[PDB]
Amino acid sequence: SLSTEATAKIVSEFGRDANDTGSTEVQVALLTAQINHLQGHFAEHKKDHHSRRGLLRMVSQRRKLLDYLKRKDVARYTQLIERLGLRR
Amino acid sequence: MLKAGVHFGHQTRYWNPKMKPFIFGARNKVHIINLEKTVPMFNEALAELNKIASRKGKILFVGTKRAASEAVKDAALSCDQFFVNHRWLGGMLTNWKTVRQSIKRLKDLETQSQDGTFDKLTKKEALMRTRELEKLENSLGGIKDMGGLPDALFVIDADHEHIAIKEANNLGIPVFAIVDTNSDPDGVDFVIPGNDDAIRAVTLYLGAVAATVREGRS
Amino acid sequence: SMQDPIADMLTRIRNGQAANKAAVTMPSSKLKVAIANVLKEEGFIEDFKVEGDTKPELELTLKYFQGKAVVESIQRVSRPGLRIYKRKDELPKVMAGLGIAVVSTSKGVMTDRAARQAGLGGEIICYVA
RNA sequence: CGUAAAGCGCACGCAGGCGGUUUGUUAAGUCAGAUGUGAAAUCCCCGGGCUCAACCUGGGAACUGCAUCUGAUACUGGCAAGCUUGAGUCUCGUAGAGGGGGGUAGAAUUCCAGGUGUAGCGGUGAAAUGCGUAGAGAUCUGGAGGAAUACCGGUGGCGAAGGCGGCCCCCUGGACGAAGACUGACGCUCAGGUGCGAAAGCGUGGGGAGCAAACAGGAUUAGAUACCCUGGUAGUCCACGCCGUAAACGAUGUCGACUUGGAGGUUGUGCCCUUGAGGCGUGGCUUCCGGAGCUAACGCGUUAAGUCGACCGCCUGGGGAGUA
Repeated sequence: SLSTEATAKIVSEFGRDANDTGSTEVQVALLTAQINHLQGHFAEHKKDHHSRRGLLRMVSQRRKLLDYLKRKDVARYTQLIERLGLRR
Repeated sequence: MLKAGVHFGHQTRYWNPKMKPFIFGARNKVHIINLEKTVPMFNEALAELNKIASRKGKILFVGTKRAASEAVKDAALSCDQFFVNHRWLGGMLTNWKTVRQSIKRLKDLETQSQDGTFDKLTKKEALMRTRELEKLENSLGGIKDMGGLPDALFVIDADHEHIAIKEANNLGIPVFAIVDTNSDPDGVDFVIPGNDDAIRAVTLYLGAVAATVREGRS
Repeated sequence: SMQDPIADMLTRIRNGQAANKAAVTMPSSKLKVAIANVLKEEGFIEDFKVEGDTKPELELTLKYFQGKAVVESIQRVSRPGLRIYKRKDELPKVMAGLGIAVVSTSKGVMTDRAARQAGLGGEIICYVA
């Protein structure tokens, strides 16, 4: 998947601290990082239909977590999707 | 505790999960029967078995495998009781009717044999008839003087002699079996977790049973 | 996923009676302890015991009368797919009275005899026959 | 609903249905009571009158409902707060024909050029067509080209399914294991919808060694539009798009829980004289046989076709017809 240094950087940016690596913002940001990186991979190749299935699992799982965090705390939702530049 | 000196259980192979209450089960892939469970079981079997033995009943030891012979002939015949030591015929209890006339032919042919006309009229047919007495004598050996179907049944291996257990359950006869860890307590009314194929174990074992049979009211 | 833990409990007891099992453990809850208290009270199980602190574990010591098993047929009636709420007049008797039906009434989890005597119906959880 | 008709080819997922566990509040569902109403006749019950009966009739019950008010709060729902046993994230490794792109290697077939060499070669049940003194076949050397990747190779592995087999690099998906940390029900299923989906086929552009529908010849045969033989085009191969199906099959939907065993395979790992071809455990996936149980039987049998729960799909005699 993603680099150890990259995952550590995103956990450090979005968590309450390091070791808070399962929080909803953190998981969303890690999924987001990998989705964008693989935008770069699937612009090329384009017939890697197996890897894409992994990608659509990432998209769907991000969506589930955004729905959770939307119906738990909406302020965290707006700050989160504001910071990640998603939602369009 | 130790009446059962030397057997401690057997049968690594084809062990049966229904023998799980009776297994201590440690050493070298083989299963050890919990003989601290066997001793109350075997004392109960001696209790009810002596109880029917004192009511003037017939016991029918069953000993087809070797060397249960002649240990079942020795133990049954040490009492005034009955036995099967060679191949147990399929249906000598549940059609005893037809087996009654085979026993009748054994009696008529031994009476004809050692007393009557045995040298009469042929040598070849006389040899034929004598080996009919060997076949009818080793198959219908102990049971030939029974004259009823018996009041209990004592089998020495439950899986090897499943036919006799199945028939005595079919007829309402109390089955007294020494099961091993491969056997199954089918309809054995008085199960005894022991060792079926050790001659020390079955001579000790039948020694105790034949000891408690030959105490009636006396 | 687990969506009916009560039917899971009754499944544990059917398959424990069917396997000559001495005792049955499961995760515990308030409703399972209520039902289990009804079953001990009516004589279908021998005892229950809830252990653990942070993850409670209900344990039902089962009954066997003869070689046969005591709980002859336990069924789940008000499943989550379709819930069944009977009044005090519609409240059924199982095996013509020889077998209780555990109904959750507002006063608590009772039997059919006890809640028909209390004068109030409710949600019929399970038939124990 | 394995084989009788019936499990979508496989997944992702919206609306929908269902939802672990604890406490508090509400009381919508649920329950109890009350009130209003539910026309009369009819049905039912207990009586009465026609000589009886049908019939007529008195009183009740009933009209299983709806609305409102009063309560109960166990279950379900709403709301608030949690909790970790479900789900997920992070750390470290493991195995793998998982995918896509690029390169390369060795055997072999065909073709071309050349040397030797000479009368057959090939083929079949037998033959003939076919190739061959214009020198075939055999054999050696050099070259070109395309496709596939022996041995390993294994009821072995990976993948949702279709499927994926030289070796190397690059990009990339998933699974599993060990200890610990974190989030805290974030879950399950899924009509419409969307995606992937062997082979054949279609479109455009390449490629084309072998194999080979069509086709042609030779046989066989009563005939032979076949099986067999000799050739042989599309196709098979590549790029991009379409199609959208298969005995797409474990003829077995997905997810979760429980219920005796045995022998293996494969991939993790801990412990303990290792003092072997060690011992003892604990996971993941998988093969064979079998117990209870189930099953019309056959068989399935902890990877269920057993015992349950959630949601979906489908069936309703054969044909006509999966056709118009």
